[PDB]
Amino acid sequence: VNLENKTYVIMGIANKRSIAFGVAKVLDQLGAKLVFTYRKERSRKELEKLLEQLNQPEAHLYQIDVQSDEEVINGFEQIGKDVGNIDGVYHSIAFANMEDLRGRFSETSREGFLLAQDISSYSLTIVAHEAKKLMPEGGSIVATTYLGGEFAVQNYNVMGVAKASLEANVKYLALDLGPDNIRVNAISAGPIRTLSAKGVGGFNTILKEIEERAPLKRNVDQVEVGKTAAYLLSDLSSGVTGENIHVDSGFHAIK
Amino acid sequence: VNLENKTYVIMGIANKRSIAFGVAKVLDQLGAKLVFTYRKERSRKELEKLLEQLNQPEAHLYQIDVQSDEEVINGFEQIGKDVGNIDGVYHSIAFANMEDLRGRFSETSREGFLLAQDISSYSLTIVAHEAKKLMPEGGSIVATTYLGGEFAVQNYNVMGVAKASLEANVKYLALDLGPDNIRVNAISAGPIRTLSAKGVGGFNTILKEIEERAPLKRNVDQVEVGKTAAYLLSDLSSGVTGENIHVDSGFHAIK
Amino acid sequence: VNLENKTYVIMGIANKRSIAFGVAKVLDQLGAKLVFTYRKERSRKELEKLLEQLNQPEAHLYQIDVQSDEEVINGFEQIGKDVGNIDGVYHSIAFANMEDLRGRFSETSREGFLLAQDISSYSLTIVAHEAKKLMPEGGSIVATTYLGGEFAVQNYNVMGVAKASLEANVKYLALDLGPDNIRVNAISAGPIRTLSAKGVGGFNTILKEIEERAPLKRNVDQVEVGKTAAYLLSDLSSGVTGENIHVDSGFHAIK
Amino acid sequence: VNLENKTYVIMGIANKRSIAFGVAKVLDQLGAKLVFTYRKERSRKELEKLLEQLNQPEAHLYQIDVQSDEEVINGFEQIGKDVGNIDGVYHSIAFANMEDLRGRFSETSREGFLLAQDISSYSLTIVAHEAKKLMPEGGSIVATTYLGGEFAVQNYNVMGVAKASLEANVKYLALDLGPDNIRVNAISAGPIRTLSAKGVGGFNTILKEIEERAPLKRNVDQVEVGKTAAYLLSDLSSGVTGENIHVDSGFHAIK
Ligand SMILES: NC(=O)c1ccc[n+]([C@@H]2O[C@H](COP(=O)([O-])OP(=O)(O)OC[C@H]3O[C@@H](n4cnc5c(N)ncnc54)[C@H](OP(=O)(O)O)[C@@H]3O)[C@@H](O)[C@H]2O)c1
Ligand SMILES: NC(=O)c1ccc[n+]([C@@H]2O[C@H](COP(=O)([O-])OP(=O)(O)OC[C@H]3O[C@@H](n4cnc5c(N)ncnc54)[C@H](OP(=O)(O)O)[C@@H]3O)[C@@H](O)[C@H]2O)c1
Ligand SMILES: NC(=O)c1ccc[n+]([C@@H]2O[C@H](COP(=O)([O-])OP(=O)(O)OC[C@H]3O[C@@H](n4cnc5c(N)ncnc54)[C@H](OP(=O)(O)O)[C@@H]3O)[C@@H](O)[C@H]2O)c1
Ligand SMILES: NC(=O)c1ccc[n+]([C@@H]2O[C@H](COP(=O)([O-])OP(=O)(O)OC[C@H]3O[C@@H](n4cnc5c(N)ncnc54)[C@H](OP(=O)(O)O)[C@@H]3O)[C@@H](O)[C@H]2O)c1
Ligand SMILES: Cc1ccc(Oc2ccccc2)c(O)c1
Ligand SMILES: Cc1ccc(Oc2ccccc2)c(O)c1
Ligand SMILES: Cc1ccc(Oc2ccccc2)c(O)c1
Ligand SMILES: Cc1ccc(Oc2ccccc2)c(O)c1
Ligand SMILES: N[C@@H](CCC(=O)O)C(=O)O
Ligand SMILES: N[C@@H](CCC(=O)O)C(=O)O
Ligand SMILES: N[C@@H](CCC(=O)O)C(=O)O
Ligand SMILES: N[C@@H](CCC(=O)O)C(=O)O
Repeated sequence: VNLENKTYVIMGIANKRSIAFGVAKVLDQLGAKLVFTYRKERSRKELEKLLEQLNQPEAHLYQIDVQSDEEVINGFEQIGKDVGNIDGVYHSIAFANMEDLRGRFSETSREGFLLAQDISSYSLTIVAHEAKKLMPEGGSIVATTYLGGEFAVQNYNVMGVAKASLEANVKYLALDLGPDNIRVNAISAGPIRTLSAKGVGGFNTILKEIEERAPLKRNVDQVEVGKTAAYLLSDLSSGVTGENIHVDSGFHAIK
Repeated sequence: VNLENKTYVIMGIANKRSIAFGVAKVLDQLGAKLVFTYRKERSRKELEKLLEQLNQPEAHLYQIDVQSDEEVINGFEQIGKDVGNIDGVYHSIAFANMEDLRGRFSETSREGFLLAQDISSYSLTIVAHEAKKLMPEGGSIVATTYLGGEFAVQNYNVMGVAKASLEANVKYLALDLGPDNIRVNAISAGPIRTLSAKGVGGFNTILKEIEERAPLKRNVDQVEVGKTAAYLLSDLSSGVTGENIHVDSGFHAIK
Repeated sequence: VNLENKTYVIMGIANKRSIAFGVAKVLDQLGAKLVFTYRKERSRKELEKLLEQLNQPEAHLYQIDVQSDEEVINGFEQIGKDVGNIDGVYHSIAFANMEDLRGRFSETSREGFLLAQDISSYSLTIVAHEAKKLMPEGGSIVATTYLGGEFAVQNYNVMGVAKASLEANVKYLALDLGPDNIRVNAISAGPIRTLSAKGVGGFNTILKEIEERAPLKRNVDQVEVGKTAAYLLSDLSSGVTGENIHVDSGFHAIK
Repeated sequence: VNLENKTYVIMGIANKRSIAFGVAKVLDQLGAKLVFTYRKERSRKELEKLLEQLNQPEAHLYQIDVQSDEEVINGFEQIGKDVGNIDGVYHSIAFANMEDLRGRFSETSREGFLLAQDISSYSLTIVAHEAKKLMPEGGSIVATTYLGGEFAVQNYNVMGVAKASLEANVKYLALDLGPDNIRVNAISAGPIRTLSAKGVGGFNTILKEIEERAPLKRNVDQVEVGKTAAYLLSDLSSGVTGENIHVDSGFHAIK
């Protein structure tokens, strides 16, 4: 994976613990040029400090809230003008109201359910449609998911249904975009201590279970997700699309 | 499988070809009391005509548009007062705009995507929550899905992401309502000529492929979906929950 | 589901706790004629005793060790001569050495691995081939599997790989016999205290993990598997083949 | 992915079309030391000739017929004395009798069934057990499987059941070898013209179906499998075990 002269757009860095920052560090080590997208300024002022650790010679930062078509459209349009054609997108965006991530799934509000779907699933479709405009020779799109999209996990609740939806999103996009030579895949990350992970009910109990039961008997980290993102974003994975790669210490394969 | 002194709510009959009317003939044949819900006054009219084919001595009909919290909430509450406690719900409800059921999935609109999720997946969650109120003793809830929820199938597009969502919805509901003795399951029906089928591009091609490639080499019909629904709604399936049963001539198991 | 004038062959009753005896009580309650096959002379003796609590007017019992082609061939030929044509077969047969079962999977012996395949998987293929001659107009064949065929489960070792083989065997048989109108399916039973459970290390802790985690929060029993077998063996499941129905309180659906 | 100072054992090159020779070319290009195992004289001769395309400063060739324990034990032991500790194994070994790769599954002989299991699935267990001795520090083991192990595919028959078994073998090995920091994974390759493909009935038809229907609308090749093998054998995938990566142009995601 030498990624010199590759350009990747990385969506969803909030702080130094975000899974996308592990992705970022890894691609940065391999010589890629990185463009970053963020939702609010609390991530901008902060992103800017995090980018000091990378060897990125310049900060390419764009505000995009994936709840707005116009921000996704105008965003990717600006990126093309500032930076040219890209080679891929790392999508690491998700959201649910805290109230819907604990206690009873059956009590989920319509508003909260549709919000999770909007941000955590639909946002890949629109990102992919707009990013394709910048990948005329082909490219690669990767989304983060979690095992709770495939099994019912205590507490994860509405996010589990949004992830299930994201994983299908990835397959329907793989089928659509395949003839344009754009591969679309998911990385199912094991549990990692992030900002968003404070929102999930019973998180520490998740970590400990991994350590006890997963084949490798340890948890994974951001850099391990990034190393697999690197394979997926590069030519190493050229025959692989519509795939879900579990980077979770083997936990997915046991019961 | 005798269902005398059982009561089931069937959601989603629009005409004689509906999958839900297959369920109805089977449950009615086995002695159950049925309650029907519908959206369009056209569907109530068809129901009044089709009830003359059933053994149901009286017509129990409720207009419930599942897009309205109020209509579902007041619909079940009313059902409870008219017939008392129920034994299960057969959910056979789905919708997507025609624009979003052909050509390119990467071009799906936000509005088109959330609309399919709202009707086709979330409706199950809110229906279960209100139906739980009429099943103090336990009961059984069954929803209708398609293979396109598990694989990217051509043209099914926004509905496939909706069915993936529905199937996860079934697992999360299974987990949450299990301790209340309420089973939640899914029938994955093979292609059947219905009104809604008319909006799926390539639908004749799908039928023909079943005949040629599925293990049984024949299509299924609505009564066959009904017969598995009887199994799922009844004590026969008492240790079965969170499950997806493919009533599709074996098609899911081949490639 | 009424089964008068039907004839089913049941393989693998050793005693009252056997899963197949649960199948037998259910089919007997439903009016089926039953034929029983056994390996050890002790199982024939338990069978002559267990028959007293069934409605079967005649004991039809046949020694068939599935390690021997000639016993399977001669045994079904003789069944056809004594009772005529049959409507299906319940296969409830598996075996592995303690010595392979009990200690690291990577240390499994060739002879142990192949023995477990032979009895636990290949036996389905030869039985189906011989049973099909007694089903000129179609019928149904059900085999018993366990979740450890789909995931790596602690201690289940060589038998996990044999159940993975057995579930593939079901699909390949489904595809092959589908055009003769013979359906082939699997029941994934949850854990149940039987004579064979005593070969699974940590059985007690598996039982307890179901009660704590399975959506239904309780273990299943042999009758529950029999009620799902009745469904699969009867015309209720007519559009169902190549399927794997989990009768495990929803445990397959959670992580 | 720089593989200098790694040593890998590659099992099952027979000629220039073998999937393992695509693996070899990639690993060799990345700086790895390679050790090759073979069964037939003819294969050792092709290997001698194919080594001239590689940069291997020496030929490390070992006759290992995986039907014999003594050969696998003595093979790896010899390898350990000649090259020292290794970093992993690529397993590219399968076999079935021709008559078992076409026509009707139900007619498979016991001898042919167990022969396919022995060579194509059990071999991984014994090889893992022996290779583990040369990986005190950790390492990576990769097997080659086919989608026919997950679904029933016309003509693949007894090899479909042997791959179902291989894929479970990979999960059970992962669970067992995980605490020794040994990862075990599979690549599910799409169809590729090789010597062994000539035994798969309808092979050309399978290839055309990929071009027509798979997301990427083109077939894969041996080098593309080898690039994924590089990812699995290397530290890029340090968090990935018990996984099955489909290198098949997305065909696994579609129905
Ligand atoms: N950490 C884990 O254990 C874990 C495991 C498996 C999968 N995942 C997945 O990995 C991804 C990243 O989560 P994380 O753990 O890295 O947490 P994180 O650091 O909190 O990242 C979540 C990111 O999503 C962004 N986001 C939320 N709503 C957005 C919107 N409307 N528009 C644009 N961006 C928005 C957030 O930006 P703002 O803060 O600026 O709002 C934040 O950067 C998620 O998809 C998550 O589901 C996480
Ligand atoms: N035919 C197939 O090949 C096939 C295969 C697999 C799964 N299915 C599933 O089977 C289920 C039933 O569909 P079908 O083929 O039987 O078609 P159908 O006869 O057209 O039934 C669709 C039903 O959905 C109802 N519906 C739509 N939106 C609603 C809303 N907002 N509120 C309440 N009801 C609403 C419709 O009622 P109104 O007409 O009153 O609006 C109609 O009764 C669907 O979930 C579908 O996805 C169908
Ligand atoms: N119990 C569970 O929790 C559990 C869970 C999931 C799946 N299962 C499956 O359920 C099935 C029934 O097992 P069980 O638990 O009911 O235990 P069981 O009562 O001990 O029944 C096992 C049966 O296998 C028969 N058998 C073994 N080798 C045979 C051979 N070579 N030829 C003919 N018959 C042979 C035995 O017959 P003989 O006694 O005459 O030797 C015995 O009747 C098995 O396939 C098992 O894997 C069991
Ligand atoms: N081609 C495809 O479309 C495809 C797709 C998916 C998976 N696969 C898998 O890829 C792997 C490699 O096959 P291939 O297509 O590359 O064909 P191949 O070139 O013919 O290789 C098969 C190898 O298996 C070896 N082998 C067979 N029995 C053996 C034994 N008893 N002891 C040691 N080695 C033995 C053969 O060695 P000898 O010639 O010396 O006997 C040969 O080198 C197989 O597992 C196959 O199932 C192939
Ligand atoms: C285990 C886990 C932890 C954190 C996750 O990210 C979230 C969680 C809740 C809301 C938004 C993002 C996640 O997807 C999975
Ligand atoms: C094969 C098939 C046929 C009809 C279906 O029902 C729909 C389809 C699209 C929108 C609403 C209902 C379906 O889910 C699957
Ligand atoms: C949980 C469980 C318990 C018992 C089982 O049956 C066996 C196990 C080992 C050898 C023979 C039969 C089984 O398949 C699964
Ligand atoms: C599509 C395909 C083609 C070739 C294969 O390799 C075999 C096939 C039969 C016996 C030995 C090796 C295979 O596993 C899958
Ligand atoms: N043939 C139409 C629709 C098929 C139908 O449902 O009748 C199309 O492909 O657009
Ligand atoms: N529906 C039946 C039994 C279904 C179930 O097993 O929950 C009842 O109300 O008792
Ligand atoms: N407890 C014993 C036997 C298991 C059992 O069958 O309960 C073991 O784990 O070695
Ligand atoms: N298709 C022919 C030729 C074999 C092959 O394609 O490999 C067959 O039925 O065997």
